[PDB]
Amino acid sequence: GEDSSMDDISAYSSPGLLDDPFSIEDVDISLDVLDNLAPQ
Amino acid sequence: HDIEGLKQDFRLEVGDILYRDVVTGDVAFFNRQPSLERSSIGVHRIVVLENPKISTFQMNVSACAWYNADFDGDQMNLWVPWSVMSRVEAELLCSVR
Amino acid sequence: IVESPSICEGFVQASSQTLVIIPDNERITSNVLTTFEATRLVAVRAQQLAINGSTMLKKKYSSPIDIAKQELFNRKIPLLVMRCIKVTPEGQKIVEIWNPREMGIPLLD
Amino acid sequence: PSIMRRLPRKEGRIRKSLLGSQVWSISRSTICGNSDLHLDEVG
Ligand SMILES: [Mg+2]
Repeated sequence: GEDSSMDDISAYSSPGLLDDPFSIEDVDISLDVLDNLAPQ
Repeated sequence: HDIEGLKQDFRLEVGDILYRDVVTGDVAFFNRQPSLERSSIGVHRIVVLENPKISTFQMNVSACAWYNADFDGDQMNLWVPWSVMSRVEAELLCSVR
Repeated sequence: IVESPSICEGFVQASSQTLVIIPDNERITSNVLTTFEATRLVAVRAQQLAINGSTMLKKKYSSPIDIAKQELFNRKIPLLVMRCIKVTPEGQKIVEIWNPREMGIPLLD
Repeated sequence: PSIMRRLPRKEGRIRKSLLGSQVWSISRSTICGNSDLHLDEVG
């Protein structure tokens, strides 16, 4: 009960945590010309 | 054949294909992304800017309504048709008129 | 009993078809070229002129596109428009043959 | 890496290589205003 060699690696981080509404996934626009989407 | 490594011919042979520079009056497809309407790709008559310090695609402000474009930093594609078949159809079908 | 596959079934090559041309008086399609058909005619003629260059146009132009346009406008273009109406299961391919020398050209010049 | 992973997403085979295309003989630049050009003309 005093051992740390085999502790869970993912448990050292903060414990705990279908379409993304803000992701342009079905919009076919080049990533280098994204300024056309600026609100202006 | 290159043009710099070939300078011994007085003229050209019939049937050859010449890849010439783009001149004023040529038609070109002119596009802005995203292409939502079918007027987002239109055919414009090219006016070649002889000033070597100009690097932008200049167009009339009244033509922005086709592409939903403005001059806050937008970038637009442009490809000049070279095939005869595609050059005919640009003038007759895809013209911005 | 539905038995093992035979050679009668399993053919990949589709059977050949017979071109059934609708008679002129029984045609239903319009007597006016669409912009798509006129553009295709002009493009095909321009490319063929770029290949061959043999034309009967009396005037002289320095571009295949202009020569093709004037040939279409002067009704001297050696092409026909075949409008595929229906492909029948028995094998027939009913089409419509239209002459662009006697149809209205929608283009402008 | 798998054969079927190449298909699905936006960067997949269908949406990037078939429905879309990388082409030659094309140019891109910032657009600009020019009141001396016709509406059917581009500088
Ligand atoms: Mg903008």
